[PDB]
Amino acid sequence: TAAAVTAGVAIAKTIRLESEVTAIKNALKKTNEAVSTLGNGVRVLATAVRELKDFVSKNLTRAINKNKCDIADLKMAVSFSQFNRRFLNVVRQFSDNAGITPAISLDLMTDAELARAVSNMPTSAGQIKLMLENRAMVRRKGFGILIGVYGSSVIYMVQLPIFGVIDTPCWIVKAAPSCSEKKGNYACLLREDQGWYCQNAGSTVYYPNEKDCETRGDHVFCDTAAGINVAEQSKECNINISTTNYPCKVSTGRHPISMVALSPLGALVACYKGVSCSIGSNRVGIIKQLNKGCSYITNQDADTVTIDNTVYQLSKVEGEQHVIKGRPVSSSFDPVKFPEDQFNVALDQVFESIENSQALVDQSNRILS
Amino acid sequence: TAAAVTAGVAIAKTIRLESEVTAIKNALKKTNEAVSTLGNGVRVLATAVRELKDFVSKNLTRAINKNKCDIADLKMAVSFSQFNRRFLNVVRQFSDNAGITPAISLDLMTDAELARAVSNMPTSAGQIKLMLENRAMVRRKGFGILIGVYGSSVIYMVQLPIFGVIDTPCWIVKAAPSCSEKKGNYACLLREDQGWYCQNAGSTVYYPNEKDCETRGDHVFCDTAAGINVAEQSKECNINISTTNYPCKVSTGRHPISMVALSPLGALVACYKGVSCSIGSNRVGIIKQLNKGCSYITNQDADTVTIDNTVYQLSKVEGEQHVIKGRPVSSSFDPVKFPEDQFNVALDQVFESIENSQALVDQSNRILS
Amino acid sequence: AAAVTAGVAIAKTIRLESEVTAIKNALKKTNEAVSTLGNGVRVLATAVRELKDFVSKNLTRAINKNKCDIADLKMAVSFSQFNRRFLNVVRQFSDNAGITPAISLDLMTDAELARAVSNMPTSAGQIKLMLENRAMVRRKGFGILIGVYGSSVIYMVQLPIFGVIDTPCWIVKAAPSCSEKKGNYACLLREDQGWYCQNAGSTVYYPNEKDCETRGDHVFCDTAAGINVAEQSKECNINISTTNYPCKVSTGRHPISMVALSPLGALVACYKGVSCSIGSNRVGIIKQLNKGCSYITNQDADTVTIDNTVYQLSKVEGEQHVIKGRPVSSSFDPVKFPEDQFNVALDQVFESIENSQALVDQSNRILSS
Amino acid sequence: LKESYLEESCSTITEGYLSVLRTGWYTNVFTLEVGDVENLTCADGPSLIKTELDLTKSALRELRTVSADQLAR
Amino acid sequence: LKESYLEESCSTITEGYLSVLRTGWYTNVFTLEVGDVENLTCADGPSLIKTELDLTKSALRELRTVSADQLAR
Amino acid sequence: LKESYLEESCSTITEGYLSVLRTGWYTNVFTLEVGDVENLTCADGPSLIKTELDLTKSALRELRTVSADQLAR
Ligand SMILES: *[C@@H]1O[C@H](CO[C@@H]2O[C@@H](C)[C@@H](O)[C@@H](O)[C@@H]2O)[C@@H](O[C@@H]2O[C@H](CO)[C@@H](O)[C@H](O)[C@H]2NC(C)=O)[C@H](O)[C@H]1NC(C)=O
Ligand SMILES: *[C@@H]1O[C@H](CO[C@@H]2O[C@@H](C)[C@@H](O)[C@@H](O)[C@@H]2O)[C@@H](O[C@@H]2O[C@H](CO)[C@@H](O)[C@H](O)[C@H]2NC(C)=O)[C@H](O)[C@H]1NC(C)=O
Ligand SMILES: *[C@@H]1O[C@H](CO[C@@H]2O[C@@H](C)[C@@H](O)[C@@H](O)[C@@H]2O)[C@@H](O)[C@H](O)[C@H]1NC(C)=O
Ligand SMILES: *[C@@H]1O[C@H](CO)[C@@H](O)[C@H](O)[C@H]1NC(C)=O
Ligand SMILES: *[C@@H]1O[C@H](CO)[C@@H](O)[C@H](O)[C@H]1NC(C)=O
Ligand SMILES: *[C@@H]1O[C@H](CO)[C@@H](O)[C@H](O)[C@H]1NC(C)=O
Repeated sequence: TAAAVTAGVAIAKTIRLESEVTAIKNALKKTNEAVSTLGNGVRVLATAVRELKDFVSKNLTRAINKNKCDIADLKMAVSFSQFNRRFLNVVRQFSDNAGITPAISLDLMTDAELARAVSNMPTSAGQIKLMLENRAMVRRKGFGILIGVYGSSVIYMVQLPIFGVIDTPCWIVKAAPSCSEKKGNYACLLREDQGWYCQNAGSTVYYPNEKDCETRGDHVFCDTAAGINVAEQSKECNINISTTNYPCKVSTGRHPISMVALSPLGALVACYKGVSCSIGSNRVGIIKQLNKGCSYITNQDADTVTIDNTVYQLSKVEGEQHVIKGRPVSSSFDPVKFPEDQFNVALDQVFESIENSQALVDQSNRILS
Repeated sequence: TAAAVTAGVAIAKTIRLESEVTAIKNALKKTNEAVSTLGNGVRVLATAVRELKDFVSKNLTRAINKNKCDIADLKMAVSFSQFNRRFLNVVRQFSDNAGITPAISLDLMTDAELARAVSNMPTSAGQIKLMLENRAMVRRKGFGILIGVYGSSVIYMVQLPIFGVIDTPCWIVKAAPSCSEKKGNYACLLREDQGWYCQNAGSTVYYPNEKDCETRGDHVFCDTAAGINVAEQSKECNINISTTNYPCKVSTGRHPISMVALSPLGALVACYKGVSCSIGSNRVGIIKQLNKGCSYITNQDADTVTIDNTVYQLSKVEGEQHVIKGRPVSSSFDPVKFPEDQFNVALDQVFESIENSQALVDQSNRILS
Repeated sequence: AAAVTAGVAIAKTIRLESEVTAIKNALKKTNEAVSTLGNGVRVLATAVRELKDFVSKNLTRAINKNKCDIADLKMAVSFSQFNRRFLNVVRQFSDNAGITPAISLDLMTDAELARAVSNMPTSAGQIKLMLENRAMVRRKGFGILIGVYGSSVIYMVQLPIFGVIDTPCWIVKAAPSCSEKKGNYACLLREDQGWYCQNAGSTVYYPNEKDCETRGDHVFCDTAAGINVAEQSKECNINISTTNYPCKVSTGRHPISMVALSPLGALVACYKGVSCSIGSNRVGIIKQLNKGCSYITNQDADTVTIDNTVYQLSKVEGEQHVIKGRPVSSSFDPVKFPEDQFNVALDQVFESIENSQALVDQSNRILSS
Repeated sequence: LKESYLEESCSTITEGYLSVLRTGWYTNVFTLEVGDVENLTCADGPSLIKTELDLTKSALRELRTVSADQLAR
Repeated sequence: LKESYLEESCSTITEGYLSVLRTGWYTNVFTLEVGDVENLTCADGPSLIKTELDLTKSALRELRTVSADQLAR
Repeated sequence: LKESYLEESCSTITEGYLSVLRTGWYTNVFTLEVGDVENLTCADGPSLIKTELDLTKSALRELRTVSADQLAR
């Protein structure tokens, strides 16, 4: 059996080998099943990546460009109202008063423009100076007129006062009935001179109502239309009423009249017959009851004249004092950022796992040679 | 011998094996190509996935934060206008009227502030009540003054009327020429009493023009400046014009004057000489011809007085009635939603296929060991 | 011979024994590559998952957030737009506290105004004139806030009815006519000055020039200001000393030097110590006026000077401005995705999967033989 | 136009004007309503449109106080 | 109200009105300040609110020129 | 200023004021134009600014009706 020992081992190894390649066939059979499976993972992953792009590319940038447009939409609307304020403010004003403006508003003519107009007025240097200092009055005593809407343009005119007469002596007259009585009979005089007087060249201008002249400091802005020219000698009435040089305008009455007439610095009081005329103070109530007749008191003498139960205020009554501040405006910007680092490393990971696999199938091919 | 047979089968079987391994060699050679090939799919997917991030990470979030920024900008602009209305409105008014306000506007002083002021005025309880009830009139009879712009603060003053005298008797006088004729000549007297009379303590106040006093119900809001103090005895002129008790103000003429004078509750008509004066209705032209002389008719007697071809209306003529509503404001909010459930099913799919592919190569390795 | 076959058997089997162990090692490398590529695809997927996690959650949220503010602001701006009239009308009644100086464009539109005038109770020609001067209709009219009920504003507009039109009208101006003999002055001055409008059966007198407004040849006169005078009063403009009418004329004993402006000219009164001169805007002085009353035309000169006081006969035309706002632009800059180069890469991916898949089918094909 | 100088009375008459005289008042009544506005519930708290309405609501509440008839207050 | 026709003088008296007479002036003083506004540092240069602030800054500079006291200019 | 009481005539003179008297009118003429706005062609139809333009164009169509010269209507 010498041969058989050797012959026996050969078939023995062949049996050991025959079962080995069938194992490898089965191993490989599972392997390309894994390769095929991983492929279907990558396919589904790719389809997911495709569906992710389609949402980002189409459905999402759609929303962004839309919001991008609405943003541009509102910026244009809001910018329009901003860059065109004056135009829009002016159109508002000529509409609210239907074609004319009570004053030369800030929108109607800017301060720069206002000053430039006043300096080019046809007058003396000193008068230009005064208007410049009281430009508020220039605006209010003036006005604006809508000329027309031509196409898309608004044309209007501002009309400014020319203050040619300034800094001439000026004064105001106030009066009460000066009633005198003897034996139950009343003789009542009343000046009818009463009003504003401003001295002018060759004449004195008389403004019968107090509102006809506006007071700002020592200066008096008097309405031209209201003026009545009177002879200068009319001023003589303030020395002697019974002057024969001027027909001092004075009226007579037969009946007593009780009243209070307020002056710039005081008040004239007339107490006659059945009236209880008294003077009052800020804190206390009565400081003096007034004698029957014509009395004159100062703003610094008292704050109150009382006639029966009627209290007349001599000066303005100072009231509460408020302070108001708007709600704060704050910014709401909270940007979004993508955490790129953790991701970017993960992709490097991928390209490297790619690189390792690619090399391993190269080793496998080598081994096969 | 038996050895030769077994070895003979062994050598034969090796031939059968060489052909299995030569197919397996070729089979694995193909598999390694699939692994290498699928990898170039995965890599191209990774580079593709990388540019998708580059767009999202950079180009897309850039556009969003820009839009997020403009959004915050516009909100600030619009909030500023909202949180500071009163401030901006008050500046608006002092600019339109250049420093002064015709009335005490709602922006200048709120109802709360106004009522608190009136309640703190120096007068009697009933007078405070009346002002509170006619707070409309209070605002209009008052006004506002811009004191100064200091830094970013606007400081102004409101000036309110103090109605200290209330609920005393008041009346209004209207008159037309009263012409009498004897043998073709006309003698015409006409009262000059016409106007508002208000009774006060110790005197009667006379307001010459109907516009000098404002009517709100039975109450008459009279301009102090227009007022003329007259003797109480003057009311006697509405009984006898020719009374010796008061110097009744009445003018005489030599010529006839035909006219219509309107009353609160009616109208005075004066028809003389060559005029055809009649009373009419709104529908029918004439319902009665008026006799020559002075006639008095009621707002309830007629709706119209005609003098020749001039038609005078006794009451306000009621016209159309409009009703207007603004366009409805709708929301344009349309959110975008991402299908995360559907998407996650695909990713769950990928992650299983990975584990399935991974698990099969493990079977493959079990098979080899 | 028997042993010879046994020797060859071991020989071929050993040559095969080394080959399958080479193949076994080859497959083991491959299974590590499949396992390696898989650990890669998994890492690629987790990254794609996080990309979705960012897009799906954090990014669309910011977009919907911006989408909401966008919708918010669009609503705010639309509200003010769709409700301008409402908001403008409420503004005006607040600024003037319940009343309106004019019939503003917001209170009653041009269409509404015209329909109203056409339904007024007057003649076709009177309707026409109001339609022609509707600006005046608005200003001579006014508006009243009747009430705010819930969220609705109810108000009434009040329109003038111009029933008398196209009857003769004229205006009177005068200066003191002072006469001198032997150093003594006799000065008469007309006091009839003002607007006269002829009416049916009478003539109406408007004492102040402001009481009537001039628009072209037409004179719009305030009814309240009007005083009825005998038709013979016009006779004063022929002979002042007419006995037919009591011409209202005042006498003086003192000289009054002044300038009174007429529509087409001016009356000058030079008496005593005044230097009255006539000037132009271009040339300085053109004529010194003789003592007494002079009448000059607006086309005769541009200026009357009294001493150093300069009176303007006409309006002085100043600068002439033109202003245009800043331009408003769109900031719309959409974002676009580079889709073409990308999608080729996905197609690239889908083929490498199917090319790979086709290869694992081949691997198995060879194995099935 | 024609303006004549009357030298005996140191006066001027200017004729050729035409009259426009008010003989009555014609009145229309208006009711202005604010248009409906949707509730924007996609936002939290302070809406820009919510505060614009509360502004217009108070403007009306304040405007009410100056209305002509008392039974509106 | 009662309106009586006076045939002797061709006049009418209408009585029954009640007086409201002004006896004084009562004054309140107000100080309005603009609310604080946050700096928008997410933008560069021309923002809608900076252009809104410089507009209202300017409105005040002009409003100033019309102040009551001279010492405010 | 100083205010003197005249006891004989029950009157008061207040002196020390200074006159500012109007002697003429000075006029400037203005022409206001609307700023240019780009056409917003990224949107379709109802834009907030087109309705804002069509609103002020309408505001002007109405403002025209009250212009001073007739040849503008
Ligand atoms: C106020 O003046 C009257 C009148 O005098 C006038 O002024 C003078 C300067 C002179 O020009 C007079 O001719 C003026 O008439 C004084 O009253 C009367 O004066 C006249 C003189 O003409 C005399 O005959 C009368 O007797 C005087 N009457 C009385 C009652 O005395 C009056 O004195 C002057 N009052 C004051 C306070 O000075
Ligand atoms: C406008 O909407 C708010 C909020 O409505 C809520 O949000 C919806 C999406 C839904 O969840 C509703 O059920 C909610 O009511 C109105 O409601 C106020 O909302 C708060 C809580 O958000 C609630 O506690 C209050 O009770 C609600 N107010 C009232 C008076 O009931 C709000 O009222 C709406 N405004 C108008 C004018 O209709
Ligand atoms: C009007 O009055 C004439 C008399 O005038 C006075 O009237 C009364 C009030 C008393 O003051 C009296 O002393 C006066 O004499 C009368 O002559 C005349 O008849 C009266 N006319 C009428 C219509 O009553
Ligand atoms: C995405 O957009 C397409 C049209 O481009 C549409 O059919 C689809 O329903 C949209 N889906 C989502 C969730 O927006
Ligand atoms: C994204 O939103 C999540 C909530 O799901 C939050 O926890 C996270 O902090 C946010 N991160 C980024 C980068 O936006
Ligand atoms: C995307 O951004 C890059 C810069 O990061 C730029 O070069 C490219 O043009 C942008 N593309 C688009 C469509 O905005």
